[PDB]
Amino acid sequence: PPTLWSRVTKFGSGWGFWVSPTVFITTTHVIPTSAKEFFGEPLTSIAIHRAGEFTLFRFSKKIRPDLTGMILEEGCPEGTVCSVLIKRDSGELLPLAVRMGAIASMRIQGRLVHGQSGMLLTGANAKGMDLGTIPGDCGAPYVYKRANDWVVCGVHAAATKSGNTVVCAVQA
Amino acid sequence: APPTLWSRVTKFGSGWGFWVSPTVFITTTHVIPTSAKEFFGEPLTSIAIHRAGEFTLFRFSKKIRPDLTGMILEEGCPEGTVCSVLIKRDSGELLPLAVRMGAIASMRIQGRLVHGQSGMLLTGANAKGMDLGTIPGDCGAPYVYKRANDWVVCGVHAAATKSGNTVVCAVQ
Ligand SMILES: CNCc1cccc(Cl)c1
Repeated sequence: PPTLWSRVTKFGSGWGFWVSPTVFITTTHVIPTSAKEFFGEPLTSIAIHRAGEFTLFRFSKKIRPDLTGMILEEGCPEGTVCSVLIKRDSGELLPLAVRMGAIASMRIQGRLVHGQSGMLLTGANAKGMDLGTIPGDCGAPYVYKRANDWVVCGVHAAATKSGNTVVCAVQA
Repeated sequence: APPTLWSRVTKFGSGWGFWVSPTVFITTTHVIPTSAKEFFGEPLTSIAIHRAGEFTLFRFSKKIRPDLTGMILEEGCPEGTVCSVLIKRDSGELLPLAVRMGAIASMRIQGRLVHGQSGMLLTGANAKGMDLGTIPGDCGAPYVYKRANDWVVCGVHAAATKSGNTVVCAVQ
């Protein structure tokens, strides 16, 4: 049985997530701007749907036939605790709990980012402990368990260097 | 978590243990093979075993791990401390699970009576199972945290509840 973690894939300047054998999601700003193929498939044959910082790829053949299709939703109810599935180039896996809030345009460092706001639940500092996000983590998925079903509801877009606030980019 | 801490995490019996120094190895009592008379090629004869419930410390009369520096072992940590549990999973994947620590507790978990420092996972809200939580093969994994300039070890993994949200650290 393939774990959720096998779906998290290094991509461009960050990461993305296999929803099904043909559907891959990522953060718009990590996608290469010079490319003729992705994952060995010509761009000719890839449908790209971009909505702000959320991008969905639909391939015309099965790239990951080992996977079953997962539920993808447009964000989650306010107050849902998601996990952000962060992979690091050390080989570390860092699932971090995030309390999700409203859809909003928020001021994060310099910039306006639109998506579902969240607050990390790992406490005061990261302190140099594995407890917060870094810039290279963009495109990591937000997931939660609902009855028996895993749900993916967006991708990591931005975070304040001051610890607390993250933005999850969502579909549509 | 730093490479030197992962280097100390050792496959042992039905779980793990942890090298505090070149001569001192800690583990959870229930993962030790019951018939074993030799450890790291040394007879029992040559080892000082200190057992307190589900905490076991092995002190060797020679240096088994001379590559290592001795580090600090404490008797649990203050309430509110966020620790990492250093868990190794199928394929050089490294899972430093975030846990908020609480009080010393006595519990009944699936007809075992367990005594140690309780904690709650900070990985997600319904953490049951291998992607966001602990599995029985994780017993003996160390609980560590960073204090100013230093890292500390403060116990080893002993148990988790049926729900997976509560864990117990065995302490010296
Ligand atoms: C059920 N939601 C989790 C949570 C996290 C942090 C604070 C509160 Cl009020 C609730």
